[PDB]
Amino acid sequence: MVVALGLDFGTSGARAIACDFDSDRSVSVSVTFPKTSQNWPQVWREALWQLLTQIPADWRSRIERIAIDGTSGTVLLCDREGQPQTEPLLYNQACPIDLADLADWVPADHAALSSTSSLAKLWFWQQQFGALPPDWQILAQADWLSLQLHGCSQQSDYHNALKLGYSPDRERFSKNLLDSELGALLPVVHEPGVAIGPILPAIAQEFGLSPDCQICAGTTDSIAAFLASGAHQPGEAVTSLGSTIVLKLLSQVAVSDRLTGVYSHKLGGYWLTGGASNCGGATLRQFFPDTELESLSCQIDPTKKSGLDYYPLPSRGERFPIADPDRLPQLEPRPENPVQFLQGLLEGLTQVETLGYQRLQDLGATPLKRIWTAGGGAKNAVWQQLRQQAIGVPIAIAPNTEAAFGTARLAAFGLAAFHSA
Ligand SMILES: O=C(CO)[C@H](O)[C@H](O)CO
Ligand SMILES: O=C(CO)[C@H](O)[C@H](O)CO
Repeated sequence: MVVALGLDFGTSGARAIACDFDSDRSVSVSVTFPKTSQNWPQVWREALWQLLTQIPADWRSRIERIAIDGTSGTVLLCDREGQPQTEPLLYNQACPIDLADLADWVPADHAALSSTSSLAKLWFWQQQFGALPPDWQILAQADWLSLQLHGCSQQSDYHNALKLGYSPDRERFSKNLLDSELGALLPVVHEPGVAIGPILPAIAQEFGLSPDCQICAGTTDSIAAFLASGAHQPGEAVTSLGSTIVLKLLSQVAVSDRLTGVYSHKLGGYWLTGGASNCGGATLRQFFPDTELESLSCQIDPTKKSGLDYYPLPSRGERFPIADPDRLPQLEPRPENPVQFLQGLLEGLTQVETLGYQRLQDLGATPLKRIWTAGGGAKNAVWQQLRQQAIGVPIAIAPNTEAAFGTARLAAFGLAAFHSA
């Protein structure tokens, strides 16, 4: 019944989606980020006000809850007032630090043990600033942007906080990390979806929002994209068939594998696990454009195996399901008819998804029940036939894939659906 606002801040831009879930009606507005900037916080915040502005007044007067998802790993170093004291470290930027320095702050093989993690970037900043002031704070993109709305400093969610060192399984930072030099900069971690506080009165009156509107705890954009699908039962999974095949499986058990980068986000009483293969649509685009890809797909009969057996790597190295930094793209033997060649490629990608989900299950995750598909290859029915014959479960196109929609659902209902009974 709630009318909720989902704010999505991703890699290339930002999208706002407001939904009346009672009548199931929505409105969506967009803003495109520059290719690069000199003041990214300014870009993000201006994008925030711009998004709020593009939303109709009749909608804004009825928004009761707001949630924000941001890119994972994009952090900001700020004072007490939330003002950036240096350039933000982006999601894709790595830091040349020694992970052994973070050994006594998180358990072994923790997800925060990565050169691109928020914790590694915090330690990074600590190195060049020498001594970070105790009254300062580190804030993920979503954290900072929501801070622009509710004004409560040092507030984050246990999705963004995971790679900062948070342990969602025991729902805490280690006492070693809390009593460390970085502990004073750490945020208070809440569950994604819960109310942090009311919206700032000035902001509410300025943008014609209700002064009783609640600003909720945020999440990451990939998780929000998963939330867009609506899947909330263990064994349900979302497959993203984009440039790279990305699997996300909902399970009752947290599974992990550091060699393949597999970890688990907490999701209510459940866990969202998954992985990412280097194979994907990019390998297909190496041979055919999209139009030719379709033109050939319409001639493929998935019932009869091509006989070919490819591993559709586009380049050097494979992460998931099996880790091999020196594995070759096996796109041989390439045959006569490009139709059966494309069929072979599709069979390869199919095997990638299959081995992926089966491997996820083998690590202890809840057995697969069904697949919701997103990305460019989602509409490919032949590919879907190969997949749904190889996996063993029903496969359908995800009703919604927009991160902003999943974030709007996060604002409206939180993670309440992700519990036993
Ligand atoms: O750049 C992005 C990733 O898609 C943002 O989510 C933006 O909303 C674009 O739609
Ligand atoms: O948040 C991120 C973690 O790599 C990326 O920006 C990506 O957009 C995820 O969907």
